[PDB]
Amino acid sequence: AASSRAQVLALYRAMLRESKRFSAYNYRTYAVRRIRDAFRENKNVKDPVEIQTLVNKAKRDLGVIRRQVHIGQLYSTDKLIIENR
Amino acid sequence: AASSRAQVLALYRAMLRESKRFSAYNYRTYAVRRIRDAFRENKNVKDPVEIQTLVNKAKRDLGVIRRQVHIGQLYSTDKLIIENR
Amino acid sequence: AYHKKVVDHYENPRNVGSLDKTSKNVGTGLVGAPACGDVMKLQIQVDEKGKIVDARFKTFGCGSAIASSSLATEWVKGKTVEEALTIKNTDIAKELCLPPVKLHCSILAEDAIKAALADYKLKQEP
Amino acid sequence: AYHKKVVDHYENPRNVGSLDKTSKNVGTGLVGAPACGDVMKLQIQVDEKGKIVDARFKTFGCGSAIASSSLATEWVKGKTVEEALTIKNTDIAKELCLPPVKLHCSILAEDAIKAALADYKLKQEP
Amino acid sequence: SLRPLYMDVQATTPLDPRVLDAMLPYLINYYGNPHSRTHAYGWESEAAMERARQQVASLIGADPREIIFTSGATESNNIAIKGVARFYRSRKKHLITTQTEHKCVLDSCRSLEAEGFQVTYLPVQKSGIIDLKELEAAIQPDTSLVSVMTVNNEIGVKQPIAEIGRICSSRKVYFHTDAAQAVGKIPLDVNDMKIDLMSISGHKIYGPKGVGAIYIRRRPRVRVEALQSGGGQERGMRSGTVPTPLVVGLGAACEVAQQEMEYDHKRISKLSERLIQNIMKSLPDVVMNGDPKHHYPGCINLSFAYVEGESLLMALKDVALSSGSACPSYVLRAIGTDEDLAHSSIRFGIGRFTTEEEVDYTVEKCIQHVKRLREMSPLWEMVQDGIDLKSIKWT
Amino acid sequence: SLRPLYMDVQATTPLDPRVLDAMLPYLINYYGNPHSRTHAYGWESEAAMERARQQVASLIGADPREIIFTSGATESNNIAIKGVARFYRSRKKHLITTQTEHKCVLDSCRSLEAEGFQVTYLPVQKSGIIDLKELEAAIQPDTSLVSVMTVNNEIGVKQPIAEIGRICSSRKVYFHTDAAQAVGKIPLDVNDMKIDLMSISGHKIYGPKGVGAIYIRRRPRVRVEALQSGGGQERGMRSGTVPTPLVVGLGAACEVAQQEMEYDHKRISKLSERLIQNIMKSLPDVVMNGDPKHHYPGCINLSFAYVEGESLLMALKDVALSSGSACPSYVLRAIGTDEDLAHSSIRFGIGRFTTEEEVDYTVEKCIQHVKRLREMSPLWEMVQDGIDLKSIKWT
Amino acid sequence: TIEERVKKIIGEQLGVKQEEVTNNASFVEDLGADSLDTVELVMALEEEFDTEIPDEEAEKITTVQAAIDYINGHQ
Amino acid sequence: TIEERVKKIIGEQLGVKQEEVTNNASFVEDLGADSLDTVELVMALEEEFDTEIPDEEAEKITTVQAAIDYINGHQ
Ligand SMILES: *P(=O)(O)OCC(C)(C)[C@@H](O)C(=O)NCCC(=O)NCCSC(=O)CCCCCCCCCCC
Ligand SMILES: *P(=O)(O)OCC(C)(C)[C@@H](O)C(=O)NCCC(=O)NCCSC(=O)CCCCCCCCCCC
Ligand SMILES: O=C(O)CN(CCN(CC(=O)O)CC(=O)O)CC(=O)O
Ligand SMILES: O=C(O)CN(CCN(CC(=O)O)CC(=O)O)CC(=O)O
Ligand SMILES: *Cc1c(COP(=O)(O)O)cnc(C)c1O
Ligand SMILES: *Cc1c(COP(=O)(O)O)cnc(C)c1O
Repeated sequence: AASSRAQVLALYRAMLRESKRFSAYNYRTYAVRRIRDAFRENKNVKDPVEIQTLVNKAKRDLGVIRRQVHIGQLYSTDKLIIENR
Repeated sequence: AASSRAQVLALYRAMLRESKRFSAYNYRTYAVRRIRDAFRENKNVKDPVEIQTLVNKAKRDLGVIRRQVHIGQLYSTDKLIIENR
Repeated sequence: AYHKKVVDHYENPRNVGSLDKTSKNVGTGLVGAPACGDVMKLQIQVDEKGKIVDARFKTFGCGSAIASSSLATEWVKGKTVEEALTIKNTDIAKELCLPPVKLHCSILAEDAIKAALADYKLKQEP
Repeated sequence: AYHKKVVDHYENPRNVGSLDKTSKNVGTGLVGAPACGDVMKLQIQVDEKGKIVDARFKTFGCGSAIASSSLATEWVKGKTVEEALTIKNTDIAKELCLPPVKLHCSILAEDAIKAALADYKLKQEP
Repeated sequence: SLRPLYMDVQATTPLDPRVLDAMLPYLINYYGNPHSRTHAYGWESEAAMERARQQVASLIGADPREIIFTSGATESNNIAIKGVARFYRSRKKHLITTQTEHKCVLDSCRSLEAEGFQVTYLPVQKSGIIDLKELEAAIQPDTSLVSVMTVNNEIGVKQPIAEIGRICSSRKVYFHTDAAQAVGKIPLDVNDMKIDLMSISGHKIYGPKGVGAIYIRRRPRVRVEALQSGGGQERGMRSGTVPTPLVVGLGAACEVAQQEMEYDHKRISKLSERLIQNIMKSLPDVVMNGDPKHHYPGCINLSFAYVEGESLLMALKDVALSSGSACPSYVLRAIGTDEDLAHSSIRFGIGRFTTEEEVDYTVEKCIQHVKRLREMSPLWEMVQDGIDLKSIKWT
Repeated sequence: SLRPLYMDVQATTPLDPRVLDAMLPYLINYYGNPHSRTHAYGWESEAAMERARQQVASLIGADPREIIFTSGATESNNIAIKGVARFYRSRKKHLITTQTEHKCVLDSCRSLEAEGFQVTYLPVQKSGIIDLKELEAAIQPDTSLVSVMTVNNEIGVKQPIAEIGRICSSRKVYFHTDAAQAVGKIPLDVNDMKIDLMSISGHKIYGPKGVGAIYIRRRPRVRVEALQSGGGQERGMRSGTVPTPLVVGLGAACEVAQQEMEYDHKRISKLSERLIQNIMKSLPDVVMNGDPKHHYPGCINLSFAYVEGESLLMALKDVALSSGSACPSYVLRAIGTDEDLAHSSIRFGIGRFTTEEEVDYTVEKCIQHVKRLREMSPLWEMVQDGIDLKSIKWT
Repeated sequence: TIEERVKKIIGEQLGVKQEEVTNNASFVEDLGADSLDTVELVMALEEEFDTEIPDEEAEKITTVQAAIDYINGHQ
Repeated sequence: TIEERVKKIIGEQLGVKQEEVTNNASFVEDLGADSLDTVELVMALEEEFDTEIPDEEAEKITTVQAAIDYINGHQ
């Protein structure tokens, strides 16, 4: 049987690492914040079926992040004024 | 000054090699055929300015092919019936 | 056209053909019209005890018409003439999972059964 | 708002301010209305030979209004009163490349020049 | 060069990456016409269209059969207003709306007045909210439709949609709401709110431009005369080819919004309070347009006295904002704003992807440039010298 | 499992990769509203919209000011037909169209007949082509509009658009053509053809679904009453938010088609001749619907006697095709096709990406399955036994 | 601003005064971190020192001094 | 079906009967190829023999035997 905690902590690192590669400021900052907030919000779920559902949703969203980071790199643009100062 | 013939033959190889990586049968077969037909159609242009325009268009289309091959790999689907037999 | 159950009657055809219309033990039903897009020919062969021992069909029509008439042809075999008279359009539709826009196909297939049985019955009066 | 020439008068302001309305050598023009979104104050200082030697402005209005009035204020300096009377709304618009929807800004700026010159002229009669 | 911050979400939103991800397969290999009934390209496209229909229905509490896809909330507003008016025109010729509705509702009503219909444009209070008792009084025996928007696109104020539904249901008058700025933002439930028709825009909820939907209640059955003639797509209510990739994007945006609404509202509320409080504690004579007690926090409309709004937008050269904006403002006039202050109002939008750093930058620049433009303003100079502007004879 | 070949381009086309490449920046970072006038997101989106407008105009020989963006050719057809009829209704109440037009033109005309307008539905010849002299005779003093489509979506036959323009221009009657199946396929020039209005669909020319355009001539000025009420976008002719990514895709599809039209027509002509000739030399009783002398080669409509068309489509399980299709057929009825043969017709589409291998596979499967379905057909059995079907009393 | 920028990172990440970030302290047992925090803390050290910390090394970085030691040993 | 599948590829690509594809033949001087053809021919050899032929090697493959020799020397 797979370890839910190991999947969860591996997915957390992977999703945060991949989200930091978003070229666009608003997708990058949102994805990192949202991932941090969602895993913390769901920290104390105890039902193994519900945990599994959340893990499966995270795996789906990691696929979305990977593809959309790549697409955003192929069609990138200039940085925002606040990324300078 | 750049060699128009060297640009042209390098671009021809690169465009054909990249087009062969299209995952979708109809884009792959069209791109390879269209590239072969367009370079042959324009073989006997002699005006260096017109040649340069055609080379610049080819460089633009090579960027399109590279990006659209990658996008088509990220969102690929099953092959067509005729790719079997 | 899409339903696996309907397409099966075309991809895996059974009982397509003809019987001898001159036989006193054959009933032929020909129903529908070319201008309406659906014509079904159903023939039955009846033994001397009144049991339907064989049947054949040909149909011009959409996949659901072919499946409805093909299923009717399978279903009449082994039935007496009186039994086959009780096959209903609604049983054919249920078996094939026909949507409402194709229910007329199961009605025509029932009409084909009854026309074949009626033709056979006409032949027995002498 | 977008044109480099218009934005320059805000990002690099010049001659914004006030002159002494009590001076016999100052003309003050105040034109427009707050309810219409554009109010221009233009003041000129005239020497004893009739040459405009300084000018100041304040404007409530869109970028094109600020640029039109700012440009008017620059342009009156060094001109005689009679010369400044010939500055036209169309010259201001041309210099700033104003689109037609902002041409009213160059008209109000010309009105501000003339109101300031008229105020100065009133003061010289004694 | 470096790009400005986007603080203009009521005009349009970026696509959510989850929405573009859902759309891409339909732009690459699932390109079939959802109305092609005889092959797998059609079947797969139809199935994606019907899944998206269920996603829209789930967000608003509807049955999927009540969801009709359109090209945008503009089209949905035209269908609801002209479609109901024309259907019941044999017996009913009066419609009610408000003075602060979006231009597509107002101009649809104007077009019907030229068709011989009677339209009451209700006034609103200074809060921006309608008077429910004035609405009740305006309903006539031949009133066919009341249309009142859920969230205002310029000032962000929330109309009492459930209470209006109570009024309309009890009188058997159809109730339409333009929910383009509310859908996926605040809770909407068509049965609890007693809504008969609702307009939805995909590009106001992180979905693609060019798509929307109209909810048309099926029980009790609401009847609408279709406006776009054709082969009868969308149950005869909106003929034309349903654009599979766009409706997939709309359904995905609705499902994402259903999941993110509470999180976004908490986050956007905090950023909105921060923006309003930090501007107001640092500048005098700043007024919020619209009642903060009945207001969606992501749309903030402020007036900066003595500064004209377009010049402030020019000064805030690295922030994308808008002024006297429809997603001299007629909405500001309708809430009784002085005409000069209405020339001094700016709209700030805070959305799903806005950061605290963007809010703080915008606040800091607004404070700096309001002070700068006041130092350039003859109206500020006059008030600083104790002059009453209301005593000047202008022009 | 493995996917079927797409041979259904008259229903919709895949996106050209060059078109999706042009659209993607607007789905990712250039997401501004083209109507936002005060910031760079708006400026860049407006500029992309205006570039796309010029690309559409260049393909048809128009001025960009004459191009209005819409959600599709369905909407464009409604605007042209209802918009002209309603504008000139004080003086003109008669419109002319044909019996083989797309459903949006026919149903727009039906809706106007219920509004009290008179409509002549011209018949066509057995070729599918109208009789120019019958058109000339049908024009009345109060005729406001003639609408005739450039290429038919079911049978592919080309109407004499330039000759109709001559007739209409000379009588000061506005001429609209639904060019959805012709644009980027055959040459179109609005001045040489004397066209006053033209409908364009992006998804029939390798562009995205959900977008189209209408050409409205500005000199001599053609007047149209707008149908979609709102804030006055698109010169007051089509209010609502112009969907920047979709119009970028439409302009890119038009520019690519302008460059590829001659190459595609040569290639598609050869494949079309191959398909028709190889089916006809291998099967008896196959008839082409529509005159091959005035026909766009990418749309091939054949009847297979004694086989019903839907069963043939089912049999051709790995080819995506269509039957009695609008992009018992009313077009086949109008060209005088026997009702039973009209139940026996299939539409094959050949487009920019179709390969010779796909054509050959389709031909081989069609030959095999027409023979199979004839061996299952009671009508084929009867004719093989020398029975005249026209002598049977059916039902 | 020695490589005990490590202490600044740990204190910032875990909301602990620089005074309480002692070399001997365990993130979990002594500074109140959970394992979501320690994933983030490792990534913050990767970012600050432009270094990659793979899983088998990250699992050993459980104290302030282990963090200090790792970064000193990787330039 | 020895590695003189090379001759079959050359003949197919250049429209030349197998009889005229002699080991000594230059693609250009002897078999009527232009340089678009020879780009395509090199790619066709890469495809048929699952081998990569980079530019400095492709420039030397100008005769039938040079093609044969290259493919034999690369498995
Ligand atoms: P550590 O303290 O030893 O352990 C921490 C964990 C969470 C593993 C521990 O507390 C635990 O096991 N809790 C049990 C409950 C649980 O596992 N919760 C986590 C389930 S997974 C989850 O919640 C993922 C939610 C996904 C959010 C993604 C948002 C993406 C947005 C992208 C947009 C483009
Ligand atoms: P070789 O025989 O020594 O020399 C061959 C060449 C062509 C180099 C020689 O004949 C020559 O120099 N000719 C001079 C004219 C010339 O250079 N013509 C080529 C110009 S480049 C060109 O024509 C490119 C056209 C691009 C077509 C791309 C189509 C892409 C489609 C993709 C869709 C997704
Ligand atoms: O993790 C985040 O929240 C976002 N970024 C930092 C965002 N930056 C912008 C930038 O790095 O250019 C913030 C800023 O400079 O405003 C991480 C990363 O760069 O990979
Ligand atoms: O170059 C081409 O024209 C296309 N293909 C071959 C197309 N194939 C399909 C396939 O390889 O699966 C043709 C086919 O099998 O019908 C080259 C490649 O595979 O890289
Ligand atoms: C944006 C908006 C609309 C128009 O929606 P589109 O999808 O752009 O046609 C209608 N009403 C309101 C309140 C809006 O904000
Ligand atoms: C497809 C088509 C239409 C409708 O176009 P949409 O863009 O799908 O609304 C209209 N006319 C013809 C001839 C068509 O083929």
